[PDB]
Amino acid sequence: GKSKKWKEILKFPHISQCEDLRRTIDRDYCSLCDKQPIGRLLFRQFCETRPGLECYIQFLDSVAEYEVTPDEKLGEKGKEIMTKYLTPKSPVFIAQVGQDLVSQTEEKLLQKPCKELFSACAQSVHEYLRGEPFHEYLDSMFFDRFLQWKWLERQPVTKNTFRQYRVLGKGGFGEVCACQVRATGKMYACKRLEKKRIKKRKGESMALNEKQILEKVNSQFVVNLAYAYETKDALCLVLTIMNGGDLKFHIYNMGNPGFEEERALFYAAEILCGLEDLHRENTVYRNLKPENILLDDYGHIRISDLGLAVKIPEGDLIRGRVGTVGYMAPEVLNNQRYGLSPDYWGLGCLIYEMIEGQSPFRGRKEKVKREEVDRRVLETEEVYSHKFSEEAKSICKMLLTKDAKQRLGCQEEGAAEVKRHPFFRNMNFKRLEAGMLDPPFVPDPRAVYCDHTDDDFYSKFSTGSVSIPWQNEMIETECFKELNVFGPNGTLPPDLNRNHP
Ligand SMILES: *[C@@](O)(C(=O)Nc1c(C)[nH]c(/C=C2\C(=O)Nc3ccc(C(=O)N[C@H](C)c4ccc(F)cc4)cc32)c1C)c1ccco1
Repeated sequence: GKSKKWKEILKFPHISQCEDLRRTIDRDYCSLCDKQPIGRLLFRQFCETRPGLECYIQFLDSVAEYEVTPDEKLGEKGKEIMTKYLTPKSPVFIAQVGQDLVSQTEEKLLQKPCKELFSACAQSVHEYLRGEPFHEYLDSMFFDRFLQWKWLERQPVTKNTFRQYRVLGKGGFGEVCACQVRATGKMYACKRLEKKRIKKRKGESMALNEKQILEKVNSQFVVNLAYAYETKDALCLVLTIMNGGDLKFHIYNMGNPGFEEERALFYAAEILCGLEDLHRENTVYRNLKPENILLDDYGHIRISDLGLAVKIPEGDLIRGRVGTVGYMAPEVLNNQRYGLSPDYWGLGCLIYEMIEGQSPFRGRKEKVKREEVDRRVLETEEVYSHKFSEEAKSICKMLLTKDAKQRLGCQEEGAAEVKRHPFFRNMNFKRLEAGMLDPPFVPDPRAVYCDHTDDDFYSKFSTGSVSIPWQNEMIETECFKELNVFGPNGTLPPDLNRNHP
């Protein structure tokens, strides 16, 4: 459902327009060839024009398949890669990986296999592409093409760039709608923050902090910010759309109430990965509760309401009694200086609630005052039933340790300590992070499961399109596949030839 004249909207600019971009973009290999989706594709396309370089791209592709390969099949795939890319007489043999490392990689296969067998070589390969090959791509027409894509990326976003549909959810500062990008057809969830209520509450720094944390996070298990633009009477945040409902609805309206342990494991595993991605930016969530975990069309989850998120300065703690009653960690209730520990408390609350069908400190059929709930969170130890395996009791007990100093995942090791807990003993995370594990529930598509002083503030909020999400949108909608064309027989097209604009 793209616009009638979308090819004119996303029409490449002439290379002569991107000179100011050429001189300002940092020439970082990892950014221009890996992180940025369109740059990564263009560089790979460049290597596919040089017989010498192509064999290296295929090798890395096979290593990625090796990491997610099942354990019983690790040995099988490990040999295919060796006798194809690493034998000296191959049509796809890679020479920049030292013959010393080729003999070292072979011995490890004579021993038992591990998912990180080719990590030594893979890094040796990237080191080669970091140099000469990367610097030729920079003086190639594929980097010029990349500059054109960046030029489109930086274009101004307005109300006309989108097409609003329905009011999905509602909240405090405003509402949440469903926007579509006219040129691409991609659907989003336009959260509308009324300018009026922000100016009065004076939550300028509160709305900006949410936008800044969302644009800086790049995770498969957290809502991603795609556009941040300004309209009259309201600001907007274009985020990932989630049509599968929230976890609260699935625990109580679709549940026993509750899930099987194995089903809760999948959701807990994906939530743990989301929190790990937030903690990489030293950002704490503090709002972990079932209604904030949303499901998508495929059945995977994402963390949604980042309105209470804060970026902790490294080496510094924060103070703040915030959150929802019954989902506040003891250090939060007591209003102490805490770090990221409130999130591991919340994870324990969710695993328990998913498995048991009720909060660990308030029964589903129980009516108690907010003060009694809080006393339990600070003084009473939770109990477990026969729905919990011993491993499940363990992780829940550790994550619900009232002393944040002894709570799981609150050490210097971080989320890694929680991933090796026996509760995830059968969870291959590498495959989960690769989206290769089928969710336990797939929602049906047709289903429904529910003043010049204020100008400086809008300047730093209405930043525009976010780089990585925008490029991914270009790829999913196949706009990149269609427009990324060149001259017949590997020759310069008109838009990339400075001779005849
Ligand atoms: C059903 O009506 C339904 O689930 N609608 C719905 C959809 C499709 N998406 C959402 C909500 C979010 C979403 O998809 N992504 C996202 C990210 C962040 C928030 C959030 O933080 N909301 C808070 C509560 C908020 C704060 C301030 C404010 F002004 C408004 C909201 C929410 C979402 C929803 C609700 C349905 C429709 C089709 C099938 O099922």
